[PDB]
Amino acid sequence: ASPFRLASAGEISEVQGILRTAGLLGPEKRIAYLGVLDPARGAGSEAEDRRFRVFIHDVSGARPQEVTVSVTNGTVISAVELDTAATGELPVLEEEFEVVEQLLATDERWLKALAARNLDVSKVRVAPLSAGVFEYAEERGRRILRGLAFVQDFPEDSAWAHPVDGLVAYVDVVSKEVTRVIDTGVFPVPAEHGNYTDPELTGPLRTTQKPISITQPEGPSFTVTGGNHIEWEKWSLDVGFDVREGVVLHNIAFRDGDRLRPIINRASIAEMVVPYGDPSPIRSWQNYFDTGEYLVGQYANSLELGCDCLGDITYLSPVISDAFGNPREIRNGICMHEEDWGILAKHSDLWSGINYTRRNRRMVISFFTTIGNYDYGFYWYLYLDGTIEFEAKATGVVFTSAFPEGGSDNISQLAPGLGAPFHQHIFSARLDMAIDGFTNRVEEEDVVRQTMGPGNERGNAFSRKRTVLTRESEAVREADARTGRTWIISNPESKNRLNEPVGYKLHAHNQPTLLADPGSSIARRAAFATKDLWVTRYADDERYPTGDFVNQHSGGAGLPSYIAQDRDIDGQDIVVWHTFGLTHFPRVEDWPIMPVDTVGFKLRPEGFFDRSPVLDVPAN
Amino acid sequence: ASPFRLASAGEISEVQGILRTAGLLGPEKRIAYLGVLDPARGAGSEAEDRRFRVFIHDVSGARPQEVTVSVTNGTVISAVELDTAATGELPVLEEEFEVVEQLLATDERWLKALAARNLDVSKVRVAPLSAGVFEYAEERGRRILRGLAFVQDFPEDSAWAHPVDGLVAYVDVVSKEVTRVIDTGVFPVPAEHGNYTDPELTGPLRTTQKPISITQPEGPSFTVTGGNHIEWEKWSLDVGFDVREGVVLHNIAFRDGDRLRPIINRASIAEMVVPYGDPSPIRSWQNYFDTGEYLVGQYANSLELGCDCLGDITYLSPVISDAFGNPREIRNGICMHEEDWGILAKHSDLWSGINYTRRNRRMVISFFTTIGNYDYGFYWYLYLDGTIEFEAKATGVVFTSAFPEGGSDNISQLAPGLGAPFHQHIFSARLDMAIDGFTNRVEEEDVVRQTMGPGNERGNAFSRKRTVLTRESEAVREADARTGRTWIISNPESKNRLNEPVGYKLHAHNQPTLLADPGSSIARRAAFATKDLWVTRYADDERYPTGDFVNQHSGGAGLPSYIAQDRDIDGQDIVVWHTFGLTHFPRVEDWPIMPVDTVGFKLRPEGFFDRSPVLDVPAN
Ligand SMILES: O=CCc1ccccc1
Ligand SMILES: O=CCc1ccccc1
Ligand SMILES: [Cu+2]
Ligand SMILES: [Cu+2]
Ligand code: NA
Ligand code: NA
Repeated sequence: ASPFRLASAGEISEVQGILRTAGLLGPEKRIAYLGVLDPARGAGSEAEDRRFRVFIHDVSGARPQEVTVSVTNGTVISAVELDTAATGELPVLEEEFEVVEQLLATDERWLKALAARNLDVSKVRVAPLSAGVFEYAEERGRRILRGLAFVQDFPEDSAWAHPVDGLVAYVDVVSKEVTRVIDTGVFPVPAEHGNYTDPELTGPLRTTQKPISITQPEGPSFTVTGGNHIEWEKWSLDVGFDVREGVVLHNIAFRDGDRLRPIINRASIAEMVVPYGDPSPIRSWQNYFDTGEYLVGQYANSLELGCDCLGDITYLSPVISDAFGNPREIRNGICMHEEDWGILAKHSDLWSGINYTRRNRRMVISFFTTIGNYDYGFYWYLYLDGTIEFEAKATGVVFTSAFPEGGSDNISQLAPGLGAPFHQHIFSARLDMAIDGFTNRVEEEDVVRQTMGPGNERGNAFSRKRTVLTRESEAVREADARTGRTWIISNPESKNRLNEPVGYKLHAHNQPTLLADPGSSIARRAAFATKDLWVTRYADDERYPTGDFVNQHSGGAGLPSYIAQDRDIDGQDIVVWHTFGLTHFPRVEDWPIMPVDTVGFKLRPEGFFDRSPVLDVPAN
Repeated sequence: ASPFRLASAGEISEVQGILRTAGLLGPEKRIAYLGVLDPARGAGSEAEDRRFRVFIHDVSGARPQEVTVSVTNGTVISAVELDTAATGELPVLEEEFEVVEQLLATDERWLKALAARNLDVSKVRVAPLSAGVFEYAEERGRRILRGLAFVQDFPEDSAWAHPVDGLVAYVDVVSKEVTRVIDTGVFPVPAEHGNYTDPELTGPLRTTQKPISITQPEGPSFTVTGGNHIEWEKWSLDVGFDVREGVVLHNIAFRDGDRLRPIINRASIAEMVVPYGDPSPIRSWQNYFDTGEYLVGQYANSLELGCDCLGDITYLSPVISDAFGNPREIRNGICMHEEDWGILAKHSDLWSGINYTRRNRRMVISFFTTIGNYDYGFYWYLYLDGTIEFEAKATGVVFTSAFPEGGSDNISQLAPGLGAPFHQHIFSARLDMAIDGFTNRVEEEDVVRQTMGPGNERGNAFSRKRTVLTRESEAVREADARTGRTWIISNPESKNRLNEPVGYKLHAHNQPTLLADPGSSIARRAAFATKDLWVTRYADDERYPTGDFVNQHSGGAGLPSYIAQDRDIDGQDIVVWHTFGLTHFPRVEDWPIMPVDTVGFKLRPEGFFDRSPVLDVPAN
């Protein structure tokens, strides 16, 4: 009966029925996004209203619509036509992936470029890449994809090893028109294959690895009820799934004694952007918002027992809508399991004679998505001791180019003739906090160094300082690894037994933020990425750090516009937005398939409990 | 037959026999350190000479000696008397732990302080704390310990919950004399107990945790030969053990094809210091060099199957010398096992139709040491993909004090009346590199941001810059998280197939370095801790970043004196010294026993291989 339950196939079908009857799902309509809306603040009525938000695209040139539907009442609640030149285009459709290649295959300019390189059109794959917003006035209000070409020598060939450099095309995917073909020069197509399953490349497979068996002879320690409600080692939460964001965590709480204490109301990765650092006009426009433009949840993989998730796995199979409103199951799309995590606490005491050891464990909730060449695993971890951690695992195939003869300052050489442009992978975590309830505040904590002198005669003292962020206009913060900077989210109205406000400390990895020039298109469209930490006052419609319609939006929406309201955040319902990412200078070892690299953040209790919360863990 | 084999009990016994016969092990002598010496550079003779270094203390006031012995030839090679006022005192002896408490228990000044607090002398434990070097001229050349008192209410009581603040004493442990008793005022002894095994404190133990079984039905994938030689998934190395440093890794190499490629010649944690940040004269002198003053390897725990190390565990039981030269086995002192480590690489390709997933694993080598209230686990990890990682796990009981009425800028309150002074845990890793051999160099790599303009019209480009460190005087480097700073160790004479020098990249955690005032005693004695990275030219006698005799040494020895030689390090036999640590502001959740916190570093291949080295890993 939970309002945070996953969408069902029947709910999807009812939504389609409602849209159809209203005249909103004609044969030229496509659903570009469908997702359930969270309950509004003040769900204490239990007047459950399951509401869905829908973005409806029109393949015939008519204006798209944003529609809110109530499956509970069977009505359309609102339906607005969108001026996409103003508010941005709808996310890319899966069915548009193929359209770029097919439109180019008949264009005489495209064929002339390929013929000059002696490339058979039937072998040339064209990547469907989001356009961004640059200097081409004719693209305003048109639905544009850009195309970069890769040669497949045979149908099982990895095309990424054969980029066609010096060539790019722009396609209006609604009017079905090739607006520009730009050929800046011929580059050799790199010839080596990158087929990581070819025995000629792998050599004989290792015969030395022996199996690691992980079993739980009595079953797992967590329980799932109502489909998506988890109880594990005093943790309680609901696992949601949204086609744009992927796995979403709701109602994260910890049972401390007889009392259920909230910690986080909603946690998600609300955006992720991959900006490229190559100034070549072939690629200098290239910035993919995997979450906002492509929707990472709709590309979630089906996870295989023993290969993707090892041990005693409980799966969730979330349901999403296809372009026509039909329900589709992502079978085994979410893995859940607990893992041993080494030593939790240990002490051998010289004076009492007591030897004490306890083991740690963590609950893992994860999914894996594939968007073109990239593959990303999203991992949420809950530990016995109250720690919450997020980890992104980046793998797949790096995006390639030619390596220019005579080298490059912005591209790594991976193989003869083959390059990999520098780029970043930048994530935005949206943490709707509820530390013991909704009256929360954020403090910036810095280490303080002290000078030798009176009161510090031996020059050993050091301290810390905490600065309360009181208004949104001062709540845009930068990392400072040197001063050990962290941020504490506390509840000034909830004190622990020492009469200090309860809190959680955010520990960042302090990786570089957005490197692009502050005057660039990408710095305006991904403004969230230029700073490590933002705090806003909660509001229903402030969901994404980039705004609702990221595709071809000209910039400024999202966080910079929210914080301009300068709302009070000192002991209020607040949301923490944390930017974190990887700066990727590709190495030879990343080729022809990338070993996983990771980045993340974590939150640890900071006087939330009255003492260690793991005193009641038994010996193994 | 390996010269890197662990010391045997027979070797220890022969060393004792040799010292005895030479007149160097009389009844008033104590062995304060005994360890095998690594082979000198140029072991290509195989003229194996097992040599041992010994520090010999004299409990009667005679000068201690440093002695080098050859078990291979059965002779004393050299024996030097030490002027400890000049070169420093010998490390603390285990048998001196009890002496501080016993000398104080008869001192009238100590008894007067305790009587004023109504404390029964028989209940008062006195921690044996290293003295450092401060303003007390009478301590120069005397062997001093300082004492801080803790009350045990009964023999199984945790004394740490009952610190006796405002009282400290200094003891000359050779002449058996209490030199000073300082009573700065009475503080209430905190009354709450901290007995983490008391049911009244733990409550009923959890009954919800279900077992995780980790087995290897076919055995582990690694092999151990010659006692301590490891072969695992193309890795090769020898596991050494030294009573001062603990686990030492020798000859780390990777089998790439038919060729054994060196990477690291010797890896160890060569020093670790815990400076305290409380300016109270009771504690402002407090800085423990766990490695240099106490010798962390001699306090290694015996690790229990199922509790400390879980899975298919292979143990090493290293042998050390007791104070009289007898061999003592540390049973099950080192755990070795492989662990599953999630996804190694994954891609589902839209164009080839190939779905690819491989799992990662890591080889774990670990030990756990206990020095007083602190417990530390040292973990070395080898991954399938060439990554080497170190992780320190800090746990145990925090060092306590009274919490002053009216608060403190330098102490955290843990319980009513009970405080925990701020401190750091700072480690020094000594990495004797051998990237494809001994001609190595270090480059500092920074991200470079570029301005929008000609050649970068869209303002998206970014780059990187590498600076070669050519002489020791420029090879003292600071972290810069903001510019993504890392360090690359390469071999300019060994190129990969793209004609670039092979290399490994050091990724630091960029935590704060030593916070103390640069003019402080601790900043001079732990100079290594003030900077993140040092590079020296290799030399046999340059083993520790603090010098050979850390106890009561007045400062300057070690790294600052080494680098003053300003030797060439551009393509030479070099050693990387990396400083890393935790800055610990204790939280309520750290009490009464600390959940593990971690810090570390890692090294990843940087064009060392000609492509991903894990293409030959099979599917699970
Ligand atoms: O992440 C988006 C870049 C991309 C998208 C689709 C195919 C290839 C590359
Ligand atoms: O790490 C050394 C501090 C210490 C040493 C021995 C007993 C208690 C505390
Ligand atoms: Cu990347
Ligand atoms: Cu600590
Ligand atoms: Na909130
Ligand atoms: Na070296």
